[PDB]
Amino acid sequence: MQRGIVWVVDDDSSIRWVLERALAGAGLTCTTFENGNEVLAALASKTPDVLLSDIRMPGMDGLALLKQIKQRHPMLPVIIMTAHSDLDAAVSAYQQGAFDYLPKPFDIDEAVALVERAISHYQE
Ligand code: BEF
Repeated sequence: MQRGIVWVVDDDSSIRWVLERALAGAGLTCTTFENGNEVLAALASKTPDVLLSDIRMPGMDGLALLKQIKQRHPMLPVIIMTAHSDLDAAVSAYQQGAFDYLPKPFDIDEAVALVERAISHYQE
């Protein structure tokens, strides 16, 4: 039993406002960060029920973030907004406890329609 904690990383100010407001309606604490590293820092003192991160900056495009997540977070449900290169890092993400790899489409319909089933498929 948790109080729904969803963490996202993409743009922030724009994606956040939409997600922080929409996700909160369902009954979960939604928060955003720079792209993924910040989360790796904040995550050090708190693990969210579900997490979302971009994939265009880290040495390994984006999946690199997963490589970091799985270093401090044994099994953290991390979802990505895109899968352009280094797909092998994505496969390794599922191995540690990553949800899936979704296309750039995020806003709310796509982002939420996925985050929900994510927790739904985990809460039994
Ligand atoms: F790298 Be993100 F998907 F724009």
